[PDB]
Formats: sequence, structure tokens, C-alpha cells
Amino acid sequence: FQPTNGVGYQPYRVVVLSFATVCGPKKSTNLVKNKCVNFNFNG
Amino acid sequence: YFKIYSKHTPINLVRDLPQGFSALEPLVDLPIGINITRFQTLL
Ligand SMILES: *[C@@H]1O[C@H](CO)[C@@H](O)[C@H](O)[C@H]1NC(C)=O
Repeated sequence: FQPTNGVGYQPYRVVVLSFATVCGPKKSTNLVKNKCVNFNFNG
Repeated sequence: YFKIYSKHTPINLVRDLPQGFSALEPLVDLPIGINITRFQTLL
């Protein structure tokens, strides 16, 4: 695991995961009042 | 999802439950996946 090795055979700064207990993060907009709009609140 | 719904009220009697109505409100809602078939009280 030496730092002098080329990034193929050198040590792995590497990891993996599956995406309920947790999910990917929701975005959000401004709360656009009074206009006719499409909306999502909490899904 | 394991659940707890809960309530507090004043009373004045130990030896019977009250002939009066008040609903219980959620405080735990956790997707723990553990089934339940037994329990014991702590006091
Ligand atoms: C709960 O019961 C199901 C069968 O109905 C079983 O497959 C599952 O493994 C049980 N849960 C746990 C935490 O073992």
C-alpha cells in the first residue's frame, strides 16, 4: 500500500454503497405563492 | 416501521381507567424491521 506506486496497483482510496432507512437528497425551490403552479411538498 | 403513539392527562384515581376520551399522538415512527411478539415493563 505504498504512496509511491502508480494509481493502478497503488493502494485504494476506494469505496461503494447502495442508495426506507435512507434515500438520496431532495432539492427545493422558493415557496411561490398566489400564482398557478406545479408543486411538490414532502412528495 | 415500529410506532409509538402517546398521551398525558391529569387524573384523581388509581384503581380504574377513566370513562373519558382522548386520542394518542405519534412520537416514534422508525423502520427498524424487528418484529414484536413479547415485552416487559421497566420500573
Ligand atoms: C420478521 O418476520 C419475517 C417472516 O414473517 C422474517 O422473514 C423476518 O426475518 C423477521 N424479522 C427479523 C428482524 O428477523
